[PDB]
Amino acid sequence: EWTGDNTNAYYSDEVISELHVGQIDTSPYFCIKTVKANGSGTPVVACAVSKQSIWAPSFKELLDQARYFYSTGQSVRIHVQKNIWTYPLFVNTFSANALVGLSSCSATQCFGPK
Amino acid sequence: EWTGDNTNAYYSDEVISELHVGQIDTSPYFCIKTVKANGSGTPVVACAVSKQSIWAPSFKELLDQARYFYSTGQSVRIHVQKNIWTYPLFVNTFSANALVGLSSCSATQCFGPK
Amino acid sequence: EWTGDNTNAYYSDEVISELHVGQIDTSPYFCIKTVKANGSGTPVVACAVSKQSIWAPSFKELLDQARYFYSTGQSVRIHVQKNIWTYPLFVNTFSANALVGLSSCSATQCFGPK
Amino acid sequence: EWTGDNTNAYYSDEVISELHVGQIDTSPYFCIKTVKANGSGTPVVACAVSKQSIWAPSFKELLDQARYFYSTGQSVRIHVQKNIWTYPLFVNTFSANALVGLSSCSATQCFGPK
Amino acid sequence: EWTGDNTNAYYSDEVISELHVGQIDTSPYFCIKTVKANGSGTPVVACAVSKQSIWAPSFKELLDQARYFYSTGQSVRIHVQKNIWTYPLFVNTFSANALVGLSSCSATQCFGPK
Ligand SMILES: CC(=O)N[C@@H]1[C@@H](O)[C@H](O[C@@H]2O[C@H](CO[C@]3(C(=O)O)C[C@H](O)[C@@H](NC(C)=O)[C@H]([C@H](O)[C@H](O)CO)O3)[C@H](O)[C@H](O)[C@H]2O)[C@@H](CO)O[C@H]1O
Ligand SMILES: CC(=O)N[C@@H]1[C@@H](O)[C@H](O[C@@H]2O[C@H](CO[C@]3(C(=O)O)C[C@H](O)[C@@H](NC(C)=O)[C@H]([C@H](O)[C@H](O)CO)O3)[C@H](O)[C@H](O)[C@H]2O)[C@@H](CO)O[C@H]1O
Ligand SMILES: CC(=O)N[C@@H]1[C@@H](O)[C@H](O[C@@H]2O[C@H](CO[C@]3(C(=O)O)C[C@H](O)[C@@H](NC(C)=O)[C@H]([C@H](O)[C@H](O)CO)O3)[C@H](O)[C@H](O)[C@H]2O)[C@@H](CO)O[C@H]1O
Repeated sequence: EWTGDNTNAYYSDEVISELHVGQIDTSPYFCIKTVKANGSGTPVVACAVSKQSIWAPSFKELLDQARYFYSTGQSVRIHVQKNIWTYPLFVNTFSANALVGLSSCSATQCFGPK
Repeated sequence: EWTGDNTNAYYSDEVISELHVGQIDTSPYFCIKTVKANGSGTPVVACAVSKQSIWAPSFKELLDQARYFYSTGQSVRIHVQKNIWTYPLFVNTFSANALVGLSSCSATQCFGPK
Repeated sequence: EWTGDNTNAYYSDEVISELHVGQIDTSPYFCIKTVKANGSGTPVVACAVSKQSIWAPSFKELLDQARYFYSTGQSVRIHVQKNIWTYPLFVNTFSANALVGLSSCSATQCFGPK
Repeated sequence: EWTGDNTNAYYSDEVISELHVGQIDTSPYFCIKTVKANGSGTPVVACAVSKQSIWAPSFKELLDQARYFYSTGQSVRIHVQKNIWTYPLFVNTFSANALVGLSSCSATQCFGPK
Repeated sequence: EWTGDNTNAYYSDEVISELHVGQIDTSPYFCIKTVKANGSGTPVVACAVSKQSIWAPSFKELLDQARYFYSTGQSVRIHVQKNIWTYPLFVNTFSANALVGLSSCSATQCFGPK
């Protein structure tokens, strides 16, 4: 598996606008909300859950990087895999998207799988 | 268990106003005090104890997130579970509330369960 | 044991004015020097030593917390246990106090045991 | 092996201009893009993969250092080992360069092997 | 062993002016360069290697503290042990000094062994 698999989805020119940390079924987790930097479109919500899903190994790296990009407010590309979380109240509050990568979008293009 | 269980309690539009770190019964712990962003009402005190309670797995994530939100002073929703800690002098000093989640808040909503 | 045990000592409204990191007898350690925000009294010195004393579990907290309060210069309550370190040259340079807790302060109180 | 081996390659006076975090084959990874501080030449891309290559042990140290230099915009020397990564879609997105060191640069000389 | 042993060497009123991270013989390492705050004298270079020397246990604490004092530019006392590293190309690039301690310095004194 790879962040850049064509079976994943991504959204460019986004800003991380909200951050939540909690625990579910023995696992610390976090969720982020992102919105287009220019104010268009619909928010993207994605979560990472420790020790859950194939993306578990990168939980700490993604939490650290989400915090970093949240603090700068810079434009980013957010990479997700859809339909991963199944806990129904959790999905309704947040989403079923697993967070699988984060890329800066400084220069003339976003720096990540395209 | 989940941060968002309705048997937990939460308080919206708060700011983390105080932070304490210590040790009890061989466990590092920390506590936070929050107040309404507008200054009204009564403070909320909540603690996390590293190897105690069902929320022990999230100790480091919550410590790191509390420190971040304390440093920015931004508005948050604090999620707690009541009546968890029972060390008598500890409860007098702080509270019996376990910290179980932290959500960033905009002017109109908070990014977390309600 | 507890940070708040009445057999420990504490000093309120102090500023962490100096910070030192080293190693002794296989253990990383750090020490801090604190002074009253108003300049009265005499400075307090306390150290935490990795894998040494009953307070060893909280070494990495405390170190991270001391660094933060050192960086802001804010007024804190420092909690110590006296007469813990016995290495004579070390005590002469620093002190025998073990650092056991750190609490932020407001204009009227500090957020910690007293 | 050593960062400074003459079988590695290095580029002086570069600014870290992009950062990406993801996962591949159960391993967190990150990539950076750097450009000459004066704008000349072509960008350097290098990645570190936490579970892969002889450089795996330094993954966290390099990620933390890359994040710091990215945040300051200071000029650095980037040390790489060429032709390490082999997944074609990964190499085409990023590069085959393994990141093996990062050095600050004085106004006249970079602080690392050359 | 102790940072403050008189068989170690120290240098007061220095500023950490350069920072390098790399890997050697499966071990992450870092090096710093320091110069007198007042611009006089000869620079001091010292390194820490995660898996090597009697000072290995303090690698992470010294890395974090070196990064902190590097970021603030404040004046420090650097404590080293001479003639530790032996790989000739490494020593020629950097030095044989092992980093064994870092102390903050006021105008009058430094908070560390002397
Ligand atoms: C690829 C596609 O579905 N539609 C094409 C447009 O995307 C494209 O117009 C450009 O769109 C750019 C944004 O492209 C992405 C992105 O954010 O990187 C590509 C993503 O694959 C896509 N993600 C998903 C799940 O579909 C994503 C998403 O649709 C939006 O982000 C949601 O708001 O868009 C960018 O905005 C360019 O400025 C814009 O020109 C063109 C190709 O040139 O044709 C469309 O069919
Ligand atoms: C064919 C050839 O060998 N050409 C070289 C010169 O073009 C070049 O000129 C000097 O370059 C200096 C910078 O030196 C490095 C550096 O960045 O530190 C040395 C690196 O080994 C090299 N990296 C490689 C080959 O992978 C790197 C790179 O080649 C470019 O210079 C940077 O994009 O340059 C410095 O800028 C001087 O001002 C300049 O005169 C040097 C560099 O090797 O010597 C010739 O070999
Ligand atoms: C040739 C010689 O050794 N001269 C000595 C003087 O440098 C010195 O004068 C005072 O030095 C003060 C700084 O003292 C230290 C320091 O940095 O804390 C003491 C250290 O032990 C020494 N470290 C060594 C030798 O490894 C260190 C070092 O020499 C300098 O930092 C290098 O620049 O100096 C301070 O600068 C005073 O302003 C000055 O009066 C004294 C004591 O060393 O007499 C001579 O021995």
